Amino acid sequence: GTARDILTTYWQHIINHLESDNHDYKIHQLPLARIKKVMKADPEVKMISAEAPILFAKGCDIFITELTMRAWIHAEDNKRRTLQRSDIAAALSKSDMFDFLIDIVPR
Amino acid sequence: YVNAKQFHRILKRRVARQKLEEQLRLRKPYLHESRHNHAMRRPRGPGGRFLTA
Amino acid sequence: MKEQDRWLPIANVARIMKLALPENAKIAKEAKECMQECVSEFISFITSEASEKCQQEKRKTVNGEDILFAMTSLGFENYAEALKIYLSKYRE
DNA sequence: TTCATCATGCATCTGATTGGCGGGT
DNA sequence: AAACCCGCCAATCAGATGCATGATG
Ligand SMILES: O=S([O-])[O-]
Repeated sequence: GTARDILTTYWQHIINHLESDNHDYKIHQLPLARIKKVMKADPEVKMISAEAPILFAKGCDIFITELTMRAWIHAEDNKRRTLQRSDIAAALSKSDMFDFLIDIVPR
Repeated sequence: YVNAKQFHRILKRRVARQKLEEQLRLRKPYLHESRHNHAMRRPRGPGGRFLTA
Repeated sequence: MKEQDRWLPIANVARIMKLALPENAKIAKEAKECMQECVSEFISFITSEASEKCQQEKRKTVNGEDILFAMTSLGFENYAEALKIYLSKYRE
């Protein structure tokens, strides 16, 4: 049950919880109205489906969790129990999936 | 080295964020003056923790 | 359109981070802010891709499958395919 | 024509925002 | 040593949610 071991099985657990636990499609960790406001921030975006922020609510939950666990691995390796910004910056550089954040988290 | 799948969309977003900085031209220590005041005004324990009236 | 409409609330982001870490763990305020900025761009980045596809196809509504298609196109196939299972449940 | 589903405005009320201190980093 | 800084607490009120309406395709 090491940090790298829970990251290795991460998507196995995500899919298990998706397939088993009975979801609440109103109650989320993130508010749907703010997700929609972020989408509406783009001038090109016109109308948004009710389903879209709901997908982003779960997607962003998975995203924050995955990146936090990646950043935590870098914190453990420096024997710190406080997660720093540099731990997140280190995690982004380990996968090209995070290249879209190049301008958000420089260096 | 750039994610070929994300290259076009990254530069589309960079231009889009540049417009939005130009438009929103005007982070802060606090967002709201009313909530800042509430917290400052509020009674605290000796430890600095907020408490009930 | 307010200027804080771009970002999700920091407390909600910080709670998800807290749940992802061991009970004893601490999170720097810059790490909370950095994560808030990252996850907000995640939404904007994907939504922009879905948005432009809807424009070329003369559709006004950015719908659920447009988000999944965009996620696959941009290399979030794990997110696209996981949320496809989640979507079929919601519709069920 | 009808149906499914969007934005908008409004009422209700809820949880995000908030900072001084101490002890762990 | 000695800076540095994040979890702890709960009340106000910015805003999230949910419903009615009209628009849209
Ligand atoms: O090289 S980055 O700017 O796509």
